[PDB]
This record gives sequence, structure tokens and C-alpha cells, in this order.
Amino acid sequence: SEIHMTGPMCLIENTNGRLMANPEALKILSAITQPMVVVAIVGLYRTGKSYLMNKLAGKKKGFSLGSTVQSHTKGIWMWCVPHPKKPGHILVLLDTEGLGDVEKGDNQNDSWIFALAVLLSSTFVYNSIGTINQQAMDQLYYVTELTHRIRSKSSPDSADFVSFFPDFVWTLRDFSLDLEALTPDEYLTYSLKLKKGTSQKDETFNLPRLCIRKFFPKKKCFVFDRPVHRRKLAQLEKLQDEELDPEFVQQVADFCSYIFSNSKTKTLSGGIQVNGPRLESLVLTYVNAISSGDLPCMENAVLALAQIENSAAVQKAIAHYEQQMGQKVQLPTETLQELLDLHRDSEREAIEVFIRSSFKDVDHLFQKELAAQLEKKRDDFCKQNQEASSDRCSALLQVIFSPLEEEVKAGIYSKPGGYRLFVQKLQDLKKKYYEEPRKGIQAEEILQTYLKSKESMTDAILQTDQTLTEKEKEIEVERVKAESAQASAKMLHEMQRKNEQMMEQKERSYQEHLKQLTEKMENDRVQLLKEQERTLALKLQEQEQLLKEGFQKESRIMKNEIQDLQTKMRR
Amino acid sequence: DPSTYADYFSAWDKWEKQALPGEERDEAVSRLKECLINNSDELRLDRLNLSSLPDNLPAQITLLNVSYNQLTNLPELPVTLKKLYSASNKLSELPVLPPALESLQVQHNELENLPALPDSLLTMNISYNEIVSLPSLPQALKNLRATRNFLTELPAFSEGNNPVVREYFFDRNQISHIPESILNLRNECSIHISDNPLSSHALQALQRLTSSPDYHGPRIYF
Ligand SMILES: Nc1nc2c(ncn2[C@@H]2O[C@H](COP(=O)(O)OP(=O)(O)O)[C@@H](O)[C@H]2O)c(=O)[nH]1
Repeated sequence: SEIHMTGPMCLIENTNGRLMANPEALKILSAITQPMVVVAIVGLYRTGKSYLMNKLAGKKKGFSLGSTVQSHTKGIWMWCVPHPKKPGHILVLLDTEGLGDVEKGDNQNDSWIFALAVLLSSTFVYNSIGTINQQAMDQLYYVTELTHRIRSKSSPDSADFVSFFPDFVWTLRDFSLDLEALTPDEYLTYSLKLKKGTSQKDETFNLPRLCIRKFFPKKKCFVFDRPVHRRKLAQLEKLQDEELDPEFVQQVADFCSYIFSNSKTKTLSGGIQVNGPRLESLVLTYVNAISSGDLPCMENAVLALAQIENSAAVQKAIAHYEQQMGQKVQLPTETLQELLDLHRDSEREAIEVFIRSSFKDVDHLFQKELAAQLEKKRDDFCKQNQEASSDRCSALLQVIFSPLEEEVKAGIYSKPGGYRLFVQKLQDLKKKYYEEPRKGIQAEEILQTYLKSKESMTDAILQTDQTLTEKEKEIEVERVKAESAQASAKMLHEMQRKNEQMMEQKERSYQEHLKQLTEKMENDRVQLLKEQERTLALKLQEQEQLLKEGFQKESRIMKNEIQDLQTKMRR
Repeated sequence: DPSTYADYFSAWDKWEKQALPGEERDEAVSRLKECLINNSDELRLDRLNLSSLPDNLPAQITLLNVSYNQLTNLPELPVTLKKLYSASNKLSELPVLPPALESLQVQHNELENLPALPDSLLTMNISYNEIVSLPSLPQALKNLRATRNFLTELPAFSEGNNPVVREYFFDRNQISHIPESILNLRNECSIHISDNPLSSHALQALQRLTSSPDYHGPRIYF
């Protein structure tokens, strides 16, 4: 089940004013089983981000201008190749078709293309051309729209972004400046410094830096070298590139060696290792929220993904129960506790299969639907048990008592001593019936319901066989009325105990449900705490950096944003 | 009456040497050189850190792209211009447009007022500016994009007789009133006015007006 994409395909296209997801890209997505490390390379028009993507996979010693004969006017590209350094994961490469109204306008919705690349990625790469400056932090205005573009939780905002946003990576195209004091990371931090003041120009220029600092957990910077020919367009040459990349290929082979060994696998709330179908539901639920006129929320996207994998976890749970019972149930069951114990054992494993493959079942509606379907399976297994027990005990009668049905038909037992010899043979036949093995639970009912139907013949032998006293000394026909009374009593006394045992199981099953769900919800709160502790350790990582670098004006507003989390962590 | 080749290079080599730091006027010259000689219709000067374009643009071009720069004011434009690409700059006002222009890309600027609009205009985008009122609206103009702005009115000016039109955008503004010149248009128009604080009585005056046999009315979105 390995995949190596044969040329980057369009994922979502920006056409005629809206977005329309490429179905062929979603089809190959649903076929990817392995987890994904998604690296998104965003950039403006002709920002030179192609020689990165075509290297992040390793097409050749450079790729010949990618593919310009098919420039689908769009917003996003994808390219999925196997990850070289992480064995089981799949390395996914994202890219923008190029913003900035190049051949068509419609950059109206460009602010979504940026936010979409943030939500979909695990490592965020942004390509600009050199010397991060006023003109650069103005073109990065998409990060200013994020506070109104997306939301973390849904109502029946921007504080939680740092918890799930990817790591910002700024590739500076054609810069390689020899500004003696610094290192590329020290430049990205020096550029991200603010200007103290209360003017509208101070806030308008410190705002894009606050976003790129408060919203992203990790930050790493890289630079380019740009061959010496200042007029050459996309010249297809790898040896003329070897004469044009002395310390350039050393920058790109180091940049890719960092992305390979330091980019994290794409995760969601709860350690959800995002894979093909999960990423498929992600992009689908996000664009369909955009085109419908709402803002995309990461909570609604992971809940819609839950509704997909929870119902699928129920079917795998139901099917595992059917596989177990099919190989275990030996119909007809000897007792009822044998069947109910064989049920709760295979019921336990059915719950286990659901727990491990489900996540955030809202109100546990998917778990209670499983328990409702499991109780239906519980009932018809007892009804098939009754049908199996009765259909054998009845066949026992047609083979044990049918000889006696011919001895009476032939006239025997109608003679001196006929009654006492018929009863003695019936006491023997009722014994051979009780001695036959694996009868079931309906053995007592089917026998008595057959004797009470042949009582006319047990009576007709009486008043036919004189033999002795009779006629007012018929003690053995009121004795018969006594047996058919105590038999119809212990049968009702067992229909009680049978109905009792079903309520014993209706509770031992419910206790197993609340037991496994307890351990799941326990480890659910355990993970959320660790996720909040990391999110807290990073919001304090940036408040201390505002006190350290002078700005106590923003450290206080950071403390305001942090004390809001302290109260929301509780309830 | 028109300039010569030697006249162009002199004023360009002069404009080249008044080079602010980082400002890529050297490449823009070798493009303006390359533009004039082949008489090509396209002039692309995008993302060159240009704060002021020279007053002498080749009057033979028809497509001009100077977007993504620090332009404050733009020089006089050749009458032979069809498409105008200048977005994400610091423009304060616009020179009077050529009568042969068809498209106008000026979004993400600091404009507050607009000069006259030629009837040859078919599409334009003027979002992310600070305009309040607007000049004449051409007859064939169909695609307006005035989302991010300070506008408070929409005097939809008329011409001879306007046939079928297209979608206009006025979301995220402070219009606060719909003139019936909007309602006069038939049911083939599109007018998006989302996130505009409207009048209290006019908020429901259009709701009950459109939930009716309003076959003779334009589609309103908010
Ligand atoms: N400035 C610069 N341009 C490059 C570099 N490598 C490739 N290019 C050019 O950049 C273009 C690709 O830009 P791209 O990131 O795909 O932007 P897009 O085409 O708008 O999506 C190609 O035509 C290349 O010739 C580089 O290192 N620096």
C-alpha cells in the first residue's frame, strides 16, 4: 500500500469566485492508509517555491520548471511522496498556485488560501524574496485576517491558535546577506521585534509581528542563494546549476534535511494521527464551510470526522461480536447462564473494539447505539436458542413416544392390568427422555405440553381396563390432575427465574459499558491536560519574551490571555 | 508630438540613478528598454520595491502591471491602455484614466476619491480603500468589488440604456440605506451588502419586500 505521486495534482482550485475541491485528489487521499507529515509551502506569484517542493520530494538533480504546460488556475496544489527519514509515514507537500492576480484576479478569497494551508499543515513554509521588510510584512496581511478567518471553539477566539498551529518557517529568497553583528534565526527574531509606542502606526506595524509570534509554537528561518545570472528565466540545466549553486544547494539540502528530521506528524485534538481519509474529511469540511458562508472551525471539523469514524467503529465492534459468537455458540445451549456468559464475554470484546477505534463520541450516542444493537443481538440469540432446544426435544418425542403411540393404537393396555402397564412404560419413556443429553431449556415445557395433549389417551385406557377397583377408586386420575398442576407451577416458577437472569445480564452488561468508558474518558482528560500544559508552557514562553525585550505593555495583555485559560481549564 | 527612443532612455537612466536603497530601478529600466523596442503591449513592473514610477511610460502599451510596490501617485497613463494592474500600493489618488481602459485593479491602496470612469470599463476591483462617494458608473460596467471601504452611499449613475449586468459587491461597509434605484433593476442583478449596519425600519422593509412575488426585483444578500 505504498504511494509515490506521479506529478503534483491540484487539491483545491480557485475558480470563478469560489472553491471546488478536486475529486480526483480526494480519491487518491482516501487510499492513503499511513499517517502524514504535511508541509505547506505558501508563496506569492513566482516566489521561487517550485525548486523547494520539487526538491522536498527529490524528483531529480533539480526539476525542469515543474509543469507549466498545465497551469490550472487554482489556489492550492498537493504532492504526496514517501517520507525518507520517518519509515511508516507519508510526506505530503502543499503549495499555492500563486496569489496576486497574475493571469486572473479573484484573489478576493486569498485570505482563505492562507488559513487553509495553516489548518491542513504540520509545518508551515512561507516563501518571500529577501530582507523581511515593510513591503513584506504588508504582503503577509493574511495573518491579520486569521483572527477573523477561523475559530477554535464553536458557539451554539485567537488564544487557542498556538496549541494546534504548525511551526512557522520563513524561506528568504535571494537574500544571503552578510550583515555582521547574526544567524538566520537571529534575523527572524530581530525582525520580529516590535516598536514601543501608542500611535496607530506603531500598532499597525507591530500587529503582523504579534500574530506570527503568538500564534505559532516553533519558528525556524532559512535563506536562498540565487544563481548569478540576473536575467535567466526557468533555465533547464543541472550542470549550469552546479556552476550556479556553490552554497545554494548546501542551503537547500540542509533545509530539506531539517524538514525531514524535525517536522512533526500531523496531529489533531487527542493524538489523532491524521491520515488520508482523515485529511480528506478535513479539507472537505473546511471548504464546504467556506462556500456555505460560515467560518471554518477546527472543532466542527474534528467532530464531523468523529461522526464518520465512530459509526465505522460501531460496525467493526458489531462484526467482531458476530465473529466471536459464531465460533462459540453451541446451540442448543444446555442452560441459560451458558448462553448469557458466552454473550457478555463476546460483548466485552465488542466494547473494546469500539473504544479503541472511537473518539469523542458526543454524549456517547454511538456507544449507546452499539449497546442497543448489542441487546437486539442478545435477544434473538436466546430466541434462536429456544427454537434450537424445542426443535430437538420435539424430535425426541416423535422418536421415543411414537412407539408407544402404536402400542396403544394396536390395542395393548386395554385388558386386565392394562392401565398399570401403560403407566409403567410411560415412567420408563419419560426417563429415557430425561436421560438424553443436550436437550436444552425447553425440555420440560415440550414434554409436559405433549403429555397434556395425550391425556385423552391416558384417560381412555382408564374406564377400559377394569383389572381391579375403579369407578370411585380412580385415585390415579386426580393424581394426574395434581402433576399437571405442579408442573404448570415450576414452569411458571422458572419463567420468573429466566426473566430474572435476563435482568441480571441487563446490568452486568451496563456495568461493563460504564467501566470501559470510564477508562477511556480518564485517558481523555489525561491527554487534554498534557495538551493544555504544553499550550500553557508556550503562552508563558512568549509572555516572558515580551518582558525580556522591553514591552511590558503586551506582557500584561498576554497575562490577560493566559488567565482566561486558567479559568477555562476548570469548569 | 510623441517621444523618441533616445528620449525614453535618457529620462529612464536618470530615473534609474535616483535609486533608493533596495529599489530595483535597474531591472525596471532593462524591462522598459525591452518593452519599447519590440513594441510589445505588456509592461510588467511587479514587486520591484518602486516608490515612484517615471513620468514617461511607453504610450504604445495596453497592459500595465506595477502592482506590489510603494507607488504614491501614478504618472499620466497612455490612452492606448486596456488593462491596469496596480494593487497593494500606497496610492492616494488616481490620474484621469484612458478612455480605452477595460479593467481596473487598484485594491489594497489608500484611495479616497475616484476620477471619471470610462464607459469602456467592464470590470474593476476597488476594495481595501477609504472612499466615501463615487463618480459616474459606466453602462457596460458589471463587476464591482468594493468590499473593504468607508463608503456610505451608492449613487448608481445611469447611462443611455443598460442591458444585462453582473454581480456587484458592497459587503462590510457603512451604507445604511438602500435607494430604490437599486430596487428598480430587474431580477438579473446581484448586490451583496453583507455586514452593513442598516436602518431599523429598512432592515425589515426589504425583508417583507423580497418575500413576495418580487419577480421584478434584484437579489439582495445580507
Ligand atoms: N527568484 C527565484 N526564482 C526561482 C528560484 N527557483 C525557481 N524560480 C522561478 O520561480 C518560478 C516558480 O515560482 P512558484 O513558486 O511556482 O510561483 P507560482 O508559479 O506563482 O506558483 C519558476 O518560473 C522558476 O523559474 C529561486 O531560487 N529564486
